Amino acid sequence: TDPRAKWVPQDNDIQACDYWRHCSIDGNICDCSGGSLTNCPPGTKLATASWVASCYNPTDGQSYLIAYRDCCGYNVSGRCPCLNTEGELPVYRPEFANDIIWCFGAEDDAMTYHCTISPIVGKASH
Amino acid sequence: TDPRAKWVPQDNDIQACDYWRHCSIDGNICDCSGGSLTNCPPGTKLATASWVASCYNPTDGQSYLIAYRDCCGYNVSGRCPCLNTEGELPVYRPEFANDIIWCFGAEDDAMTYHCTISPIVGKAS
Amino acid sequence: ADDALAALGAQLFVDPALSRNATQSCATCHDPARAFTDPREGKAGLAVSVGDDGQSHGDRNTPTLGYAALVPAFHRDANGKYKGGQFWDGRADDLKQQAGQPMLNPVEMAMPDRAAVAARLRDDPAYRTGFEALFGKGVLDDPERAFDAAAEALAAYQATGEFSPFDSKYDRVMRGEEKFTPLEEFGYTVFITWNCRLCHMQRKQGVAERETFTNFEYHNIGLPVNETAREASGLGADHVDHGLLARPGIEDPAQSGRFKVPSLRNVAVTGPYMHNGVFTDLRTAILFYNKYTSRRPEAKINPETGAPWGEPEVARNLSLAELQSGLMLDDGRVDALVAFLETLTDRRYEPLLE
Amino acid sequence: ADDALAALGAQLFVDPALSRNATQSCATCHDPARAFTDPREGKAGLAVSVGDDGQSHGDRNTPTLGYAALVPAFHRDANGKYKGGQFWDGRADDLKQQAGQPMLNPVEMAMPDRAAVAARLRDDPAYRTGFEALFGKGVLDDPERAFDAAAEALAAYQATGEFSPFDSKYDRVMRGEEKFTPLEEFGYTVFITWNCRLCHMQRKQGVAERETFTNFEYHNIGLPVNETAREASGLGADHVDHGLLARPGIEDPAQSGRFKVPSLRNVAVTGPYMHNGVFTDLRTAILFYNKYTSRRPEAKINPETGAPWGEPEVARNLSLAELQSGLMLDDGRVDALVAFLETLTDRRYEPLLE
Amino acid sequence: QETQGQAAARAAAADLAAGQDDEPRILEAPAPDARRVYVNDPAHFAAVTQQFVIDGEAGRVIGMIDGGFLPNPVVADDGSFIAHASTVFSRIARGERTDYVEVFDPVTLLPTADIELPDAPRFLVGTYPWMTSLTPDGKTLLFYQFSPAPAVGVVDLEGKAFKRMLDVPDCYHIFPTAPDTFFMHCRDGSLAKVAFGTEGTPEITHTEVFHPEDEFLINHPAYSQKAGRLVWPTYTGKIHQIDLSSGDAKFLPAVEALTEAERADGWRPGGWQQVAYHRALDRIYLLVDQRDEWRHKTASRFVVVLDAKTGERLAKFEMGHEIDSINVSQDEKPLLYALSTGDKTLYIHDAESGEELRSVNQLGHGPQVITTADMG
Amino acid sequence: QETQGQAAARAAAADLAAGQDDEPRILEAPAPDARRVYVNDPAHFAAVTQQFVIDGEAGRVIGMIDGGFLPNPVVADDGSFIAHASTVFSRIARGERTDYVEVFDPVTLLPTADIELPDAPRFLVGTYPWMTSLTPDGKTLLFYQFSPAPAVGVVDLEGKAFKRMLDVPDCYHIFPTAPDTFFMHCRDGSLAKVAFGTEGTPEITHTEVFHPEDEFLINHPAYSQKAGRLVWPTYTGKIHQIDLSSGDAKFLPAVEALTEAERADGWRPGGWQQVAYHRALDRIYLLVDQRDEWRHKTASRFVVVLDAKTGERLAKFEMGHEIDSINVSQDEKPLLYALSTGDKTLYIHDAESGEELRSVNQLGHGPQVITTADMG
Ligand code: HEC
Ligand code: HEC
Ligand code: HEC
Ligand code: HEC
Ligand SMILES: [Ca+2]
Ligand SMILES: [Ca+2]
Ligand code: NA
Ligand code: NA
Ligand code: NA
Ligand code: NA
Repeated sequence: TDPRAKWVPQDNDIQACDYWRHCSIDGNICDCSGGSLTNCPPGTKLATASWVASCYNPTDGQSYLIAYRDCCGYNVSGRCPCLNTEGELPVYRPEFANDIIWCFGAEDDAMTYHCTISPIVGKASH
Repeated sequence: TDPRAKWVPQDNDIQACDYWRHCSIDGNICDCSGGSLTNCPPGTKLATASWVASCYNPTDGQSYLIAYRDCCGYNVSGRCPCLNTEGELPVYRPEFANDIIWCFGAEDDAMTYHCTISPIVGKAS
Repeated sequence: ADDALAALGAQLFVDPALSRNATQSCATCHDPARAFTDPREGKAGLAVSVGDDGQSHGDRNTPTLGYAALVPAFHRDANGKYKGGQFWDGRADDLKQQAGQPMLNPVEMAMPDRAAVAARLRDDPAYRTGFEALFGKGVLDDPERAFDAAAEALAAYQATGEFSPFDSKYDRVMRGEEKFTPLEEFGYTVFITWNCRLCHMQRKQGVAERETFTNFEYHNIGLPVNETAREASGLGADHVDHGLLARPGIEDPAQSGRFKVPSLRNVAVTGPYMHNGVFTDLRTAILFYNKYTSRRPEAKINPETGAPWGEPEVARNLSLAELQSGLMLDDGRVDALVAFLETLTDRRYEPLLE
Repeated sequence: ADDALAALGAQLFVDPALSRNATQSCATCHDPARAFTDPREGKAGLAVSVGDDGQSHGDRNTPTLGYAALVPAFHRDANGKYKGGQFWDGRADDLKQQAGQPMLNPVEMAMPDRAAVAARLRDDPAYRTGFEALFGKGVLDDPERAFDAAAEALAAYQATGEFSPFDSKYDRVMRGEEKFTPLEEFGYTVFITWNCRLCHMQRKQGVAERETFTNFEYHNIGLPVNETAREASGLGADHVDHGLLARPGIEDPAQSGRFKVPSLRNVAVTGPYMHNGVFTDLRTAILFYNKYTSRRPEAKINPETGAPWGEPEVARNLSLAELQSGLMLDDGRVDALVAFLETLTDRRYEPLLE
Repeated sequence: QETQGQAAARAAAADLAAGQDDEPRILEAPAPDARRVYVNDPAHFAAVTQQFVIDGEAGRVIGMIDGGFLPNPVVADDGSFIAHASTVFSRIARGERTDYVEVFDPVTLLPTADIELPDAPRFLVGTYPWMTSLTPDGKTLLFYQFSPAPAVGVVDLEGKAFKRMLDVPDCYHIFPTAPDTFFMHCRDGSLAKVAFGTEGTPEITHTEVFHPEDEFLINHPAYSQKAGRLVWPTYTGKIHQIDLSSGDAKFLPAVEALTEAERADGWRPGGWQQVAYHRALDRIYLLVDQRDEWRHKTASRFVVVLDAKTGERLAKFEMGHEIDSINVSQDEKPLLYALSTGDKTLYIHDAESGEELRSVNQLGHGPQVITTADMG
Repeated sequence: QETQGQAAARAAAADLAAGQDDEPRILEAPAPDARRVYVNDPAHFAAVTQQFVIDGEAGRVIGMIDGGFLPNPVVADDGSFIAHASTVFSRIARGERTDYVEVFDPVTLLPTADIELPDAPRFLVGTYPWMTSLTPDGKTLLFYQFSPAPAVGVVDLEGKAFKRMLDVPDCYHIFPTAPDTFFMHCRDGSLAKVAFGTEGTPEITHTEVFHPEDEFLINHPAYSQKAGRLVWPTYTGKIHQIDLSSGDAKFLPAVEALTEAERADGWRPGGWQQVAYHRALDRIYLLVDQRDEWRHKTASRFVVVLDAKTGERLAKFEMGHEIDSINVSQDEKPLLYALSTGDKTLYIHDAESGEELRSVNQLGHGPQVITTADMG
């Protein structure tokens, strides 16, 4: 893979960094440490905060907002690490910024990063 | 390269895992994180415990007792990891056993492993 | 029958002969010109509505009927969460069970009983015709049948496209007909990433075919009593509105103080806000949420009064996991949310946005 | 000088005419049959020695002269550590500076002054011949010169192979001539991996040429007063033996309580042990180190007394960094250290090992 | 042949297409079963470490547990809990040390106990499974102390409290046989039986010396607590077997994992967990390769399988990777687990054919220790 | 030719032959100088992390410092100390959080202060140098807080105590210009000047807006406190230069770091620390490559150099590796540091010719941040 080429999404393998919902993920895919595409691994705490991105779904042609909520309270999983930045903006536009640990709202005030989930939260307005 | 072949010591580079004095080292060579062959990096604490091995010096054809000492109180350096086991014996012969963290005696009760030094303490006989 | 039944409901909806003194119809409190809410000023401003006797005030704010027909019938989901129903406390199962209640409520339309209602229906030759062609001969002579039929017709009218047109700017944008302004788009983004989406979107994940900006769940967000409204309703200084727990058959004390999450469609034009009409301005309703997150002193003060928000009417069962998000909305994000929420106004109420 | 000079020292060394009452020579306290240490029992056992007057006891134990010639002259190294010298407190710079002191010490050989010493030398025709051949005619008529010459000869004698023969089992094994027993081999291994090697080896690293199992440094290992020897010395119950700090010109309070690391050569035959002879048995000397490492009850108890070791005479400047090694010697390792230390006995003393 | 990621992509697409909602939440691991396998990563002496919980049947990570410096994992054989003895410091690898035991629920992985061990008593060594051990009832955890002297600490998991340190002789490892008794291997070449009450010195009995002093017994013997079987290879692949089932040690005839000719041609065991033992089949698995005699911690590429009663060779597997540790599931038709520290990968083989079935990669920095429960 | 390890073997062998003794001890790092460079490894969000102290002239690691979760390193410009703001937890990555600042001696690397920050106030983010900053007199450390709202904490390094949090507007990053003043970049496109040299409320003033809402200013601008120069690239390689030397902000014309033909042919900056600034030479260096518009955090293989004063291009170097971050030494004939996160290697280059001189590999797990002192 040319790292500088335009990123190309697929809808056939959620553990790969070009899976379409991971278009602005930073960290690790939760499905690789005992969570799933939209659930956290046992023992971790699910944040309510997230960064978002509009990600195109090559299965149906639609663009969906994905809320990258973190699973927190564990050291980083080290499995399936990915970093994509489709639409990703600097820190002063934090809703689109993905270097921030989005662990706010997690139970037990957990704030360490373990992995990110990729749920759809609505339709893109663009 | 062949990990199972008999280890061949050299006397030309102390940062390589086949340097003659590292014949029973386990961990990381301190010269690679700011120490030297026989000194610890700044900020770490030099232990007084050691495990010992008889290491052959290819330069003079003599064997020397290397009493390995750990530099302690820092997370593992991650630079120049090596594991050799020339004459290394299991844990019930602790003086020749190298999976033990030999940090005893280190200042400030430091017991985390950072790297190992390779000083000579005697001729083997 | 479908069109016809809804047509009968349309007539009943605006007919003040369904009130004891004949001064009020559904449309009096649920005025079509105001997104089906009550424009009339009472002793507590617009917070609660006055009934047909001209004196009795309710204790809760009159909600829009717009999009009410999208709410599921009342039930408990597999996670033990109540959802759906009608009234702010869910105590009616659906629109049909709700519809007869204001007719018989002495603080609203105030008809003494079902037989009184049937008698008014029978007075009108047009009702005889219209009810009998839908429900059979003599339906109006049987008070139980007449009242059940009137409720059915009103429920059917409320299920028509008129009440739920899906033609707000939000909808046009999502159909790709136009774009949000930058401020609106930023408000949509905030609304979606911040804690509002835990409560004010239909689904936990995925997308809704007919989104109405509520998950139909019951939450206690820890509002104070609206003092002027509570004084006007006459319920007494020692009254507590227990919300969902007041539904008969609900016994779990953990439901005390929880109210149905309202749809945010037409919110910009249906002030004042919350179950008791306590906040007049949309921006105040949004700012109330910072009391759970902000550390600035101003966050503890209701900007409409200059006093602290007030102790919660029911200080237990608050939805803290959702409300204590760890993040405070700055004034720019509050501006953005107001802009985004104004895009949920049906086309016919756009001119009201001033 | 060389050969003839040491032969003159040899005669002086065994001559009781250098003591006031002619009862004692160097060899009386440094008896060559007992590795140059004192087999005589005064009022405190073998801990301290009795002078020529038959009554005066010292306050320190008489050390071996074997291998003393390998000690560097007293100096401060660049790392701030004092090293070398003679006596347990280093107060003599070297053997030559040491040699005259017992002759004039009233608690030892008790000659009144240099003049009285020279008069004794003059009395013996063999000394007139031998001193004059080496130092010139009339040397013995000049008490300053006669005294200095006697010291020179004594130091030269002590630097001969007789005193430092390097023919112990350890030396033979290092030459490849035989092997340690398994127990001696284990002891050697412990010695070189445990804290002993930090003080009782010549070098910090590398290979020593003529190892004598001391780094010549000064340490306070926290020994208690030897009560019976201290009573016998008459120095008084309030006395404190400050070790190196007592050397003239040392003023640094950090040196209080520190003593020269003794060579462990011949240690198995030169009991009792330590600067004050407090422990009779070699096993006890080794067990002393466990007081700093073992938490067991028995580690606090001197096995020779059944009572706690006692507070240090000087409870400051202890070498805790070396002594608090985190590991205790079990009986197996103590047994092995004894076997190892016995291999440091010169060949001529091997018969004393039982 | 469809991967787990591919299957999950189709399920997620089907839910999206169907309009199926589902609440993002914290998953539970599936119930413990015979094919669950735990891989611990001591991470080449890093101050913090990880353990991976794996469904060996699916080849899928089902959970993880964080640990401190060189922690010792244990797994209840009945599946009811897992636990570890761990070490942390107040400033990463410096400052005040705290040693402690955590017990976790094997489904939520939440800690159900956190039991401080006073005076930083753990032995910090490259991880040996039998340096910390559960009693057969699961109520007591015993851990080894080396400094200042060999000792064994007793931790009451039921009462959630550290009890006391036991004085033992110059011995190593801990093989429990009852609520109050365990065995150790001693420097002198005997085993020591240690029986302890609520107070006092333990009753200590030694067996006969069962090995010469120049025969070297590896740091990773296999021990089946339910069989009472201790399987102890030497550096040359001679295997000692000790039957603790009666309550006392009985030595079984020695067997050789390699032939005389193979040993003469350089064959020796090597790795980390070099030996596994299947209880129901009464079978020994040993990692072996050709190597110089002092390369005994290097990986090996072959596994020999032998009948524990007769010493007959049943199979010799070419593993097709550099394997450091092996273990097996304890069910019928077991899996043979083969962990590569260098690849950071667990390879999952059919124990009967030796065929590689599936693998789980990205297991930390230097994974070394495989543990399974014996649930049968 | 001769490597550091070879020269050290030659010396050791010489000491051995000659019988030269030496005492095993803790070394001191050599005195801070202009060629010392620090590399911080955020370790792709691991709970513990490392910083490497390197002699850029020898290409040698001279020391290390441990840190906790996503620490923010700072280096006093005069070489007198270094410090970080760091975060630890009572059980690895879970349990009670403690945030703290440590100050270290730059030769012994021993901590000389450890100052707890109450209520776990640090912002946890991929590491941005100007999210924690020293005042020019070295007496104060300022750190950013994001939750519940943008805020800035003040730590007194001289009195070794946390002082207070400053409420600020919706702004980001911290560029101190005086003992009592710093600037931040606000969402609205202005800068905010914050004068805080009192226990009372700070005086906050905004500059004019200096960029439009569709230009995106990167997270890693270069700031020279001694020059008062803030060099702020956008995603397209437009460079905003802000002169803060009068104590107030003066905005220079924004120049394009990439040529007209380069921008037409897909060139854009990209990586982590994408920009460096040499004060004495008044030169700007920017990491660029051909890439899609949304691959802005990927490595780049070229560095363009331009005269900050005239905007003239001076050089374009082909770096020969995948480079994420760059910086320069501040002395006369500087080094250009080029850090690869993927190789975990620092490439050390001659800044004038761009030629690779030497490299330092094995720098942790995902090293990202280079810092140097401006000692001149
Ligand atoms: C005097 C004013 C008034 C009149 C007349 C009135 N309503 Fe209401 N309406 C209310 C108030 C107040 C509520 C909130 C009551 C509560 O939650 O207890 C309400 C709630 C409802 C709801 C529940 C909607 C929701 O979101 O929970 C429906 C449906 C409804 N009205 C329909 C009707 C119909 C149909 C009529 C005529 C038969 C009618 N209303 C007459 C004041 C009135
Ligand atoms: C925890 C669930 C929950 C969260 C989170 C939440 N809300 Fe609400 N919202 C409610 C409920 C329940 C009500 C009605 C409360 C009542 O009247 O008792 C409400 C009422 C409102 C109203 C008044 C509607 C009306 O018709 O009176 C507005 C406006 C509103 N919410 C906006 C928001 C915004 C914007 C956010 C994000 C800052 C938000 N809410 C977060 C549950 C929530
Ligand atoms: C009455 C006993 C006695 C006599 C006689 C005596 N010594 Fe000593 N010797 C000692 C004692 C006691 C010490 C230790 C004194 C001290 O450290 O302060 C000592 C120490 C020494 C030392 C220092 C050795 C070392 O390791 O520190 C030398 C050298 C020495 N004696 C040589 C001599 C010579 C030569 C003579 C004859 C001139 C002599 N001794 C006579 C008791 C005696
Ligand atoms: C910190 C330095 C240091 C360490 C470590 C040390 N020693 Fe010593 N040792 C001394 C000093 C100093 C003396 C003399 C102390 C005194 O008498 O005041 C001594 C005395 C002895 C003696 C008595 C010798 C004599 O002639 O009286 C023996 C035996 C001995 N040590 C053995 C050991 C053994 C075995 C070990 C390791 C277990 C050991 N030492 C560790 C410094 C040390
Ligand atoms: Ca309202
Ligand atoms: Ca003695
Ligand atoms: Na009011
Ligand atoms: Na009820
Ligand atoms: Na005595
Ligand atoms: Na003095």
